[PDB]
Amino acid sequence: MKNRIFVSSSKDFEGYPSKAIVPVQFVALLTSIHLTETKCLLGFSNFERRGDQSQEDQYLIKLKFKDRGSERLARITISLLCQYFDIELPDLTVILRDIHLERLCFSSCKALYVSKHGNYTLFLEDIKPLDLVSVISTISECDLNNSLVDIFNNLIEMNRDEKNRFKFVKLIHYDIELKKFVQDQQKVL
Amino acid sequence: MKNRIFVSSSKDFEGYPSKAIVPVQFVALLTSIHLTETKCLLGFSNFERRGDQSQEDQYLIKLKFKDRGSERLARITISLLCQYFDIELPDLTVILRDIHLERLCFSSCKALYVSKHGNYTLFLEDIKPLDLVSVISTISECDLNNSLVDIFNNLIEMNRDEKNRFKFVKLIHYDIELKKFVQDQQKVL
Repeated sequence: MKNRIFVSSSKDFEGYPSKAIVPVQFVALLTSIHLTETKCLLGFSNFERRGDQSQEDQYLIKLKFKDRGSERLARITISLLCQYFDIELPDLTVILRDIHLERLCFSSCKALYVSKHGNYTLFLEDIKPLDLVSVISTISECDLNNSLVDIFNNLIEMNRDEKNRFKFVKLIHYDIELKKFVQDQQKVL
Repeated sequence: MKNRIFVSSSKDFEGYPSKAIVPVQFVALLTSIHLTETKCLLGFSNFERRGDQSQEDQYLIKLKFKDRGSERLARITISLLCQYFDIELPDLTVILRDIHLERLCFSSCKALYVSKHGNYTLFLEDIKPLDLVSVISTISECDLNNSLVDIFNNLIEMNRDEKNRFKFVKLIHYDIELKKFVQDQQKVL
């Protein structure tokens, strides 16, 4: 249950137990939301540049529900999670993809890694949204801080690369401090 | 299910069906949070000044859960709901009372009124937190807007009244625009 392990990369998992319950915690950008009748998937990524050719949703957190009761709470959580970050939700399924193309949505997640027969799934225990300004400040253990530096380094990797769809200059936010922080210590080193 | 009724006052309910399901919606300040093993109660109020002698939690919304599964979502919702408003939550029960004494937490709620044998309970369908600055702007149908005017009028009622514990000058927020908006059109009329 509760003596938690930091995860710097979803690749760590392929080296994990194979039959256990490991309380985990990672830092990533919320990149996708899917609420269906059956389930609700939250996709996160730090954009490690695997090869690529795919980084978008490298952590997929499962919000399992069974009834009218629990789906309410699922929707309320999604609603509150989008509101925090400024994401337009419907009124009263949700398909949201490549959220990072419009909005840098840094999140700090506590989840439960459960494995059975080599296979594993992550169950959400907590998501702590981080404000971009609070993130930028935080770059001016340091596991969280190192992951954020990593993630922003990877976001400069993707932006100057004229092939990938993500552009800083194409974000919605959009704080004048962003252009500064990007041009600053990061995309000069 | 879904053709919703605005509620200006929790007193409206005593005049409701007695055996029905009425989709409702009200605007109030979040004033209390209680997450237990069994349940989770969200207390809201507009502070109508009944007599008084009690306004604190005149709307009590029920977040019913049954299992390990649904309690997670309950906690995540509470966590996300407190984060939005800037409320210090533990790490990983929650008792929070008279939240309005520290923080004006305007919320717009959609709930389900269900009655059986004269008795009724409210089930949360959605909570939309409102930013104080967005609330203050909104006072510079208008059901929502009228409720907010009402609620602020009642907050001036409570503050200048040197008996009640709520004081504007004792809030945490705390934006310099608040002192202005209070001293302005409201506490001059």
